[PDB]
Amino acid sequence: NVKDLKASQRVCLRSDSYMLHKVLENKADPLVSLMMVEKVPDSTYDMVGG
Amino acid sequence: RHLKRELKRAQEEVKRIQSVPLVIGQFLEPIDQNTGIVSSTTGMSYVVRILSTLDRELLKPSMSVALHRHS
Repeated sequence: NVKDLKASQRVCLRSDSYMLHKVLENKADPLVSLMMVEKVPDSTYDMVGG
Repeated sequence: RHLKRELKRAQEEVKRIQSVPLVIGQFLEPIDQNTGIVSSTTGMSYVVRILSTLDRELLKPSMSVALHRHS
């Protein structure tokens, strides 16, 4: 269906008419990738103490 | 028992598709054990079936791979 498909899902195609076949396991989403390249490690109130 | 001999003989035949010439791709990432994702050195990505009885342990870490030109 076209209901299955939504924002930025990497999709399969069969080269002939390029017919869409299946959604791929992996998604590509832009907001996760900018927070990943800055690189800030998780912290806690116990680490701050001082 | 006679079918163990013919599986050998019938498996020599798929091995004979490997031939000069070949075009080089690079195994990007798996998605199944009977299909994976390659990226040809032509600039095109493809989603192609893997040939039976090949090492599934060595494909996964990005490695060079051979493709048959006309498919």
